[PDB]
Formats: sequence, C-alpha cells, structure tokens
Amino acid sequence: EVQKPLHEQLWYHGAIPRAEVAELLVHSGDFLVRESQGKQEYVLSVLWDGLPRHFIIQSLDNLYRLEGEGFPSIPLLIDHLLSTQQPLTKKSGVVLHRAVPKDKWVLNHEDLVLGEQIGRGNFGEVFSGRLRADNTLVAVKSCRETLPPDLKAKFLQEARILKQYSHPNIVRLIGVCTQKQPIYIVMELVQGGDFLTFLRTEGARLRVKTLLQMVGDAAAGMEYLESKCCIHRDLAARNCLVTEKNVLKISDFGMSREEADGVYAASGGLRQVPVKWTAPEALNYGRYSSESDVWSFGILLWETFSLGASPYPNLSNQQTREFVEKGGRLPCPELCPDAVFRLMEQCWAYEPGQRPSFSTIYQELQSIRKRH
Ligand SMILES: Cc1cccc(Nc2nc(N[C@@H]3CCCC[C@@H]3N)c(C#N)cc2C(N)=O)c1
Repeated sequence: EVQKPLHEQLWYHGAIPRAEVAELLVHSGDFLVRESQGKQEYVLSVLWDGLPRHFIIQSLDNLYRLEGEGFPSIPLLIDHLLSTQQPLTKKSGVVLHRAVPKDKWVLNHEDLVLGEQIGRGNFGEVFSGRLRADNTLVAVKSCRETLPPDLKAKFLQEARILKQYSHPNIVRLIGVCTQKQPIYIVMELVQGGDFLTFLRTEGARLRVKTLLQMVGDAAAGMEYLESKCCIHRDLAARNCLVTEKNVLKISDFGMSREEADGVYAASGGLRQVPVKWTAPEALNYGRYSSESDVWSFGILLWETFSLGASPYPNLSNQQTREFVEKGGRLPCPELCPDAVFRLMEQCWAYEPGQRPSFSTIYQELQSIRKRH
C-alpha cells in the first residue's frame, strides 16, 4: 500500500472542495490528503479542536516534509507521521489518527469519455458520455468555475443526496469525478430526454392512459423521496426524464434537501427560483416541505394534460405570486379528465395541510387510469 503512487491511495481525495472536507473529517485526528486547486500544492487536512486544519506539504529535492524529516513520497511521509505520532508542527501539536478513505462513488476521469452537450443546467452544461470499461452511456453534469463560491459549494449536493437512493422512478447516480478538475457528477443517461420536450413533440399521439401512467411514475418517485425525508424543491416536467420504454424518472436534485422533521427553511437568496412551480408559503416564508412539492406536482399534472403548455403565460413571476394570493389558479386543460383536475385543485390548496399526500396522489391517479 505505502509503495503505491499517491493518486492510487485510498486517503487521497485530489480536488475535493473545502466544504466536503469538513463533511468527511469526523473525529479528532481524522485526515486526508488533497490537491489545493488554487495554490497547486499538496495539502494535508486534519480535524483538530473540532475544526479542519490545513497543512501545506513542502517539497524540495524530490523530498516531502512538513517541519521535520523529508521522505521521497507523500505516502511515506504520512506513514511516518501516523506511526511516530509526532505533532505535524511543534506550534500546532496536531497529531494524525485515522486516514479517511474515499467512498465507493469516487470515479477517475480516465474512466470517462465526454460526448456532446445535451442540456444546460444552473451550474453549467450537461453532456452525454460513456464509461470506457463497458460502454455504459452516462449523463455528466459540470460546474462553471466563475460561479459564486457560495453556489459552487452546493454543486456536490445532488450527488450527496442521490448516493442514498435506489428507485425505478429516480435518476441513478453512477459516480463523482472529484480526483481532478474539472469536477463532474456522473449519472445514468436517460435516453428519451426531458418530459416537457417529450410532451410537446409526441403530444398529439399520446393516449390519456399513457399520460396517467407517466405522472403515476412521477408520483411513485415522489412518494419514495418523501419516505426518505427528501424535499426536492424543483419538480417540473423539464426536470423529469423519459426512458426508451416511456418510464418517467425524477431528475435534477441540485436544490433538494433532506430534513428529518420535514421542513426546510430557505436562505431567501436563491437565484432563478422556479416561481411558477413553487408553493405560496415557500415563496412567502421560505417554508419548503413535501407539501410544497405537492403544489409543484399539481403544476406538473397541468403541464402533462396541456401537453406541455407554459403555465401562467401572460404573467410575470411577481404577477403570478399576486394572482395566486387572490385565489387565482391554472385552468382545466381540455384533455384533462374531470377527476384529474379535482386532484390538481387539491394539490393547489392554499394551506399546505389541506393538500393530498403523495400516497393519495399515486393511488388516485392509478384508480383513474383503470377507467381509461
Ligand atoms: C437525451 C437527453 C436530453 C436532455 C437531457 C437528458 N438527460 C439528463 N438531463 C439532465 N438535466 C437536464 C438539464 C436541462 C433540461 C433537461 C434536463 N433537466 C440531467 C440532470 N440532472 C440528467 C440527465 C440524464 N441523467 O440523462 C437526456
């Protein structure tokens, strides 16, 4: 192990950002080695007095050192520090205790080939791609380096969340390329693309039964998310994906948040908030919950049965908020069955406690589908 190159070491995390570092270092003396993207030097990061401390690993005459002996590799330096229990510096008194290994989700850049751009997200372009080992087709999310540091820190949230999930109606994470820049999130490629484009393109040919089965899929995904305490926050047709067999998967988990007691209090400072898909209490008071996702699901039902019409077309975001406060809601689409529209109206109850559960939504859509 100690003879293996640095890049192969389990405790070498490469281009991991500072915020993820604090996530991974749990106990006193927990440590990892990474590359400082800014400075272009190796860094030893160690938890001490509850906070991560960062030490620049010095290099001279092909020997690596801190303030003591030099070694011809960083793994030899780390082995020395761990085995001797010598403080990293006399001044700091920091002592290594446990190497934090990479999780199973870390993917080497060499394992991936990027293809054509397929979309544009809030953080940057999304590309198609392939895993070199087996020709698995993938979708690859990128993060533009010019984004504000506070927003870039949030990029890996989608991956942290999806690491935990497995469901037929939720997009599958494949890995995260954090060993070098540029940082990527790698997911299964859902080849039929987004649901909004699907509806608009294939509209005329779609049977009501098929539409009900697809939103039924969306409801199952959301039921699963609710069971995991996940609040999605960005549910919309454009953020659902369609497989070759017309199965719908929920996608785009960048804004999603896990909350054990079911409520996420927003910072208030979110840019490009999907106002027309968002519940009043979430906009007014920053109160996001499964109940605010239910509101969004109502809008998704509307998009589905209008075959991809744009909601509140004649209104600005602010006018839409004012309209909704007055009791304004979207009209019944002509292809929408009466029963679907009654469910839709319940999803848009002004008070969050009055909206249906995702279980109820799933079961109601299923019952309607068995008529058609
Ligand atoms: C053919 C085709 C066309 C378009 C997308 C995809 N696939 C994806 N698109 C995505 N984000 C997109 C951002 C822009 C609007 C559409 C998507 N929401 C995301 C995410 N996260 C994942 C995929 C995926 N895993 O296949 C595939």
